[PDB]
Amino acid sequence: GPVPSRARVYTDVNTHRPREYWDYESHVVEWGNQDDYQLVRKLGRGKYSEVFEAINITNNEKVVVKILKPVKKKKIKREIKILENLRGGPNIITLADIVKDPVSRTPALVFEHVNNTDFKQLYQTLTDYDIRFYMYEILKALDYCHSMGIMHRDVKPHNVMIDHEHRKLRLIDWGLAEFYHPGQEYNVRVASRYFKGPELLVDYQMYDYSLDMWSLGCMLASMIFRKEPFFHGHDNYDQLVRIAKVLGTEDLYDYIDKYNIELDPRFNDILGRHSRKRWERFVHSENQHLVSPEALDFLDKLLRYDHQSRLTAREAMEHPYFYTVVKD
Ligand SMILES: N#C/C(=C\c1ccc(O)c([N+](=O)[O-])c1)C(=O)Nc1nnc(Br)s1
Repeated sequence: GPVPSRARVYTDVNTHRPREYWDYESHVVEWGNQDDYQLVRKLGRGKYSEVFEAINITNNEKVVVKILKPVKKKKIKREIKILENLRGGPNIITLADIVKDPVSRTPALVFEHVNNTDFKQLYQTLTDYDIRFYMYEILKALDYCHSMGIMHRDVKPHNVMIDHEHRKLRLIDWGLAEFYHPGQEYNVRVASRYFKGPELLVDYQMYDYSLDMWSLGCMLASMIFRKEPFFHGHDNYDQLVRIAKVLGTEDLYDYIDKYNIELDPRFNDILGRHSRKRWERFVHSENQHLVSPEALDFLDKLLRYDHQSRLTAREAMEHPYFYTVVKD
């Protein structure tokens, strides 16, 4: 069978936390007053919720209301419990309230409002300094949730809110987040295609926080190289091929061999043989201002097939890539 894997950090966080911390199914939602919030405008719709700008009329503060679509009590309470567990952590979106929506017959999560800069505008305008700064801010959030026994499992630009005016960043949409329990097999149908780690694409279920670092590397690659998304697979199979055309097939085989994973035989006539490439080949005159030796080495250390070999969030924050970023 497949060789087991454990996280190299924060392995036992949920073991030594009380059961109530990770046993989200037993969590008792403390409900607020649904009439406290008047919806102002629909901000977006996902697979699992609709998101509204709202005013909390009790404090006259803008908030954001995420009305969940119907899905099972555990997945709702999973997100709720995780948000409550992480509340107050660096750059974690703050769950302010939970109300019962009377129309959807579902929970509505109330969050702090982040005046988020247009995502298109941000990718087009972020400087080298800004990318490092915000990467560091994301790493704070990721190290925090990882240190709290939680993997986000959906790290992607759309889940990173940035109020660029205040240089404020929030990691949002914890609806896919899970508690990391050593030895637990997880759903590999997480993350958006372009940010799925190799572990997901080869159906290796015993993954951990390091999944988020792959996704984070995909974001970093897309930013410094100005290629959105960086690994642009047409489906989950082509996604792995796109990755193998950069990281090479020999290390992909090393990876699946280490974990006694077998590729889907459908890869046999689409995968091919690929050398590992040097990151410099993605540098060109339109992205070179965003590229440095530090950027490439940092990216190189995030985008490993082997989830056990990627930088942890904490190690990532040690990287010389961030030496230039002003520390508060
Ligand atoms: N989407 C969104 C927003 C917040 C949010 C918070 C937690 C959360 O879990 C989710 N989620 O799941 O999609 C979303 C938001 O605040 N969007 C805005 N767009 N313009 C302005 Br101004 S705010």
